[PDB]
Amino acid sequence: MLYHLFVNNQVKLQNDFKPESVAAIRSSAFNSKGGTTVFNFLSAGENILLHISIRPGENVIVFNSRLKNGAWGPEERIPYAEKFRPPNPSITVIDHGDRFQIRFDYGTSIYYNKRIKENAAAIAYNAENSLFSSPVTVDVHGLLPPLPPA
Amino acid sequence: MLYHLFVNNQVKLQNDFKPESVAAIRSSAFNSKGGTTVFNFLSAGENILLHISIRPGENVIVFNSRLKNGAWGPEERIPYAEKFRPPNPSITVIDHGDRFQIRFDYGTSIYYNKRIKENAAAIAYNAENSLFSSPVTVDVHGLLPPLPPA
Amino acid sequence: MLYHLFVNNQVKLQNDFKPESVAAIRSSAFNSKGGTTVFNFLSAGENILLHISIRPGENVIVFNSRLKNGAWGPEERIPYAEKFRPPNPSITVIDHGDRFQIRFDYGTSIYYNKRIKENAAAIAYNAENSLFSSPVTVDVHGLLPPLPPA
Amino acid sequence: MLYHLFVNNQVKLQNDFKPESVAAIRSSAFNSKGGTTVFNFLSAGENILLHISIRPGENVIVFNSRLKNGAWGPEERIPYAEKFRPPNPSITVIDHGDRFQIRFDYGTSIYYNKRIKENAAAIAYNAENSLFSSPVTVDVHGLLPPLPPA
Ligand SMILES: CC(=O)N[C@H]1[C@@H](O[C@H]2[C@@H](O)[C@@H](CO)O[C@@H](O[C@H]3[C@H](O)[C@@H](O)[C@H](O)O[C@@H]3CO)[C@@H]2O[C@@H]2O[C@@H](C)[C@@H](O)[C@@H](O)[C@@H]2O)O[C@H](CO)[C@H](O)[C@@H]1O
Ligand SMILES: CC(=O)N[C@H]1[C@@H](O[C@H]2[C@@H](O)[C@@H](CO)O[C@@H](O[C@H]3[C@H](O)[C@@H](O)[C@H](O)O[C@@H]3CO)[C@@H]2O[C@@H]2O[C@@H](C)[C@@H](O)[C@@H](O)[C@@H]2O)O[C@H](CO)[C@H](O)[C@@H]1O
Ligand SMILES: CC(=O)N[C@H]1[C@@H](O[C@H]2[C@@H](O)[C@@H](CO)O[C@@H](O[C@H]3[C@H](O)[C@@H](O)[C@H](O)O[C@@H]3CO)[C@@H]2O[C@@H]2O[C@@H](C)[C@@H](O)[C@@H](O)[C@@H]2O)O[C@H](CO)[C@H](O)[C@@H]1O
Ligand SMILES: CC(=O)N[C@H]1[C@@H](O[C@H]2[C@@H](O)[C@@H](CO)O[C@@H](O[C@H]3[C@H](O)[C@@H](O)[C@H](O)O[C@@H]3CO)[C@@H]2O[C@@H]2O[C@@H](C)[C@@H](O)[C@@H](O)[C@@H]2O)O[C@H](CO)[C@H](O)[C@@H]1O
Repeated sequence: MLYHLFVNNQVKLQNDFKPESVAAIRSSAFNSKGGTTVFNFLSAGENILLHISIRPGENVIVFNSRLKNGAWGPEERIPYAEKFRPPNPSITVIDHGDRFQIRFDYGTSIYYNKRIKENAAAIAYNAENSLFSSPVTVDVHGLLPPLPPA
Repeated sequence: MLYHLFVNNQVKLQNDFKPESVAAIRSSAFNSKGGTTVFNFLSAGENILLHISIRPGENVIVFNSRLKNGAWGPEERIPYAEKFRPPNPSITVIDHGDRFQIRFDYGTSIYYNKRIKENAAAIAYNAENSLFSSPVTVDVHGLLPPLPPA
Repeated sequence: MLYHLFVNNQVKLQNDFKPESVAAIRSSAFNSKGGTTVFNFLSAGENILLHISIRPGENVIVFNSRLKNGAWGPEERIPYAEKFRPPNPSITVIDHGDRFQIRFDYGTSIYYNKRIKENAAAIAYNAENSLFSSPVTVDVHGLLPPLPPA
Repeated sequence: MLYHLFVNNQVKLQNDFKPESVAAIRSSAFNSKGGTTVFNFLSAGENILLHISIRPGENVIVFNSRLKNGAWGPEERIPYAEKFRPPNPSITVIDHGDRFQIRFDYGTSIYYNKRIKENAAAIAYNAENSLFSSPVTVDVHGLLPPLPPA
C-alpha cells in the first residue's frame, strides 16, 4: 500500500501496522542543513508506539514511546552520523510482534522492544525544517514481499 | 532516483531520460470521478517527446508528440477501461531507443515510436481534477534493475 | 550472492551468514509425496546453528540446534499444513543477532532464539525423497535489499 | 515461475513465452576458462526462435534463428568483452511482440527482430565447458513485475 506522508501531517493506514508489517519510507531529497525530524507510529488511541527523533544537530537519533497524555520512558539512542544516504535517504520499520526493527541506509538495524501493546493505525511526520522531502513515499506491506537478487 | 511529481508541475531529472531508462509512476490513490489526466516527457527545449492523455470521460488514452511551438501529429489511442488498478494505479514508461513502451496496471504494453530525436530532461503532470494523487511517486532507473521472483 | 544448493549437499558461503544477513531459498517444484526434508545452517566447526526439519508425515516442522556430534536441544515445532505454496515453495531465513526469523509462503514468521554464538559458514540440504527440487535456488544478502512496491 | 535449467538440457515451460514475457537467467558462477555457451528459445515444433551463442574465444556473442533442421539466417553479433559481471553473471530476455530485447550485466540492451512467428515452449542451454553454472536459475514472468527503487 502506497502512501504520501506530508511533513507535519499523518496518514491513516487502511490496515493496522501489526506483526509482519513492513513500512519502507523514502525521501526524494536530503536537506543537509535540515533540523530535527520525527516519525511516529500511532495507535488508534493516539498513543505513540514508536517515536523516531532524528537530530542532526545533536548527532543522534532518539527512540521512545508514550501514551497519548503520558510521559516518555527512558530514551534509546544511536549516533546520527553516516546512517542516511543522499539524495534519496530511507527508513524501514518492521513489526516483529514483540519489537520493532528500524533500518536506515547504512549500518546495523536498531531493535526497539515494544512498550505499549497495540498496533498502529497511523504514521505521523514532524519537522520545522525537515531533513527530508515533503511528502515522503511510504510503502506498507502486510508481510515481507519477494526479494530481488540484489 | 526518486521524485515527487505534483499535479500541474514537473520534475527536472538529474539525468536525461534516454535509451534503457525506466520510469515507474505510482499513485497513492484513484479518484474514480477524476477527469482527463496528462503526463508529458519533455526535452530540455521543452518539446513534448511523449504525451500521455488519460481521458476517462472519453474512455480512451491518447498518445502524441509535438515541438514546443509545433502542432500535434496523428494520435495513437487505446481504450481506457480496465487499464488501471485501484487504489494504487501506476504507469511505467521505458525508453527503448527508437520507441517508448508504456505499461499500465492491466493489459498489454503500448508501443509508441519516437517522433522527436531527443532525450527527456523533465516529466510534467497535468490535470484540473486528477485521476491520481498529488504528487505521484516516480522512480527513474538508468537501466532495468534486478527483478524479484514475483 | 546466488547459490545452487543440491539435496544431500551443502554450499560453502562466500561471507559468513551473520546479523542482518538474509537467505532466500526457493524451490522450482513441490513433490507432494515427499518425505522429511531438512535445511541446516552450519558454523565453520560444523555446529548446527539452526536445524529446520520439515516433516509432512508427522505434520510438523521442527526447529533445533546442536554442537557437531552433540545432543539436540528442546524442539520448537509448529504444524506443517498450509505453510508452503506450490509449485515454487520457499523458505526465507533472516539473522537478527540474538535470534532467527524464519518465513515460509503462508502464515506468520517463526522466531528461533540463538543457542550457539557463531555465524554460519555453510547451508546444507538433506532429504531422502525431498519435498523440493534439487538444487534449490538460494540468494544470500548481507542486508535487506530495496523492496518492490508489491 | 522458477526453473532450474541444466547445461545440455532444457526446461519445458508451464506457459508459452510470448509478448510481455520476461526470462531472468542467473548463474551462480562464472568459469573464466569456459568455452562457447549457448541458450536457445524453442517453439513447440523445436524451431530455434532465438539463439544466443556466447563465444569468448571469438570475442563475440552471436544472435540468430532457424527452423528445426533449417539453415541459420544472417548473424547479428556484438563484442563479448565487458558484458558479464562475475561471480553471478546474468542474461535477461524480454519478448516485445515484434522483437526480443536481450540484457546482459553491462552495456545497453540488444534488440533482435523476430523471424519466426511462434511463441517459445522451452528454453535450452548448451555448452561443452560452460561459462556459467549448471543449472542456471531462471525466473519467467508473464509480464514485468513491480520494480524495487534500486
Ligand atoms: C520534538 C518533536 O518533534 N516531537 C515532540 C516530542 O519531542 C521530545 C521527544 O523527542 C523526546 C523523546 O524522548 O525527547 C525530548 O527531548 C528530551 C531530550 O532528549 C532529553 O535529553 C532531555 O532530558 O529532555 C528533553 C525533553 O523531554 C523532545 O523534546 C523536545 O525537544 C527538546 C530538544 C526540547 O526542545 C523540548 O522542549 C522539546 O519538547 O515531545 C515533546 C513533548 O514531550 C513535543 O511534543 C515535541 O514537539
Ligand atoms: C489537455 C491537456 O492537459 N494538455 C494540453 C493538450 O491537450 C490536447 C492534447 O491532449 C491532444 C493530443 O493529441 O489532444 C487534444 O484534443 C484533440 C482531440 O483528441 C481530437 O479528437 C480533436 O480532433 O482535436 C482536439 C484538439 O486538438 C487536446 O486538446 C484539449 O482537449 C480537447 C478535448 C479540447 O478541449 C481542446 O480544446 C483542448 O486543447 O494540448 C492543448 C493544446 O493543443 C492544451 O495545451 C492542453 O492543455
Ligand atoms: C534428515 C535429517 O537431517 N535428519 C537427521 C537428524 O534427525 C534428527 C533431528 O531432526 C532432530 C531434531 O530435533 O530430531 C530427531 O528426531 C527426534 C524426534 O523429533 C523426537 O520426537 C523423538 O522423540 O526423538 C527423536 C530423536 O532425537 C531426528 O532423528 C532422526 O529422525 C527421527 C524421526 C528418528 O527416525 C531418529 O531415529 C532419527 O535419528 O539428526 C539425526 C541424528 O540425531 C540424523 O543425522 C538424521 O539424518
Ligand atoms: C553450442 C551450440 O549450440 N552450437 C550449435 C550451433 O552452432 C552454430 C550456430 O551457433 C550458428 C549461429 O549462427 O553459427 C554456427 O557457426 C557459423 C559461424 O558463426 C560463421 O562465422 C561460420 O562462417 O559458419 C559457421 C557455420 O554456420 C555454429 O556452428 C558450429 O560452431 C561453429 C563455430 C563451427 O565450429 C561449426 O562447425 C559448428 O557447427 O548449431 C550447429 C548446427 O548448425 C550445432 O548444432 C552446434 O552444436
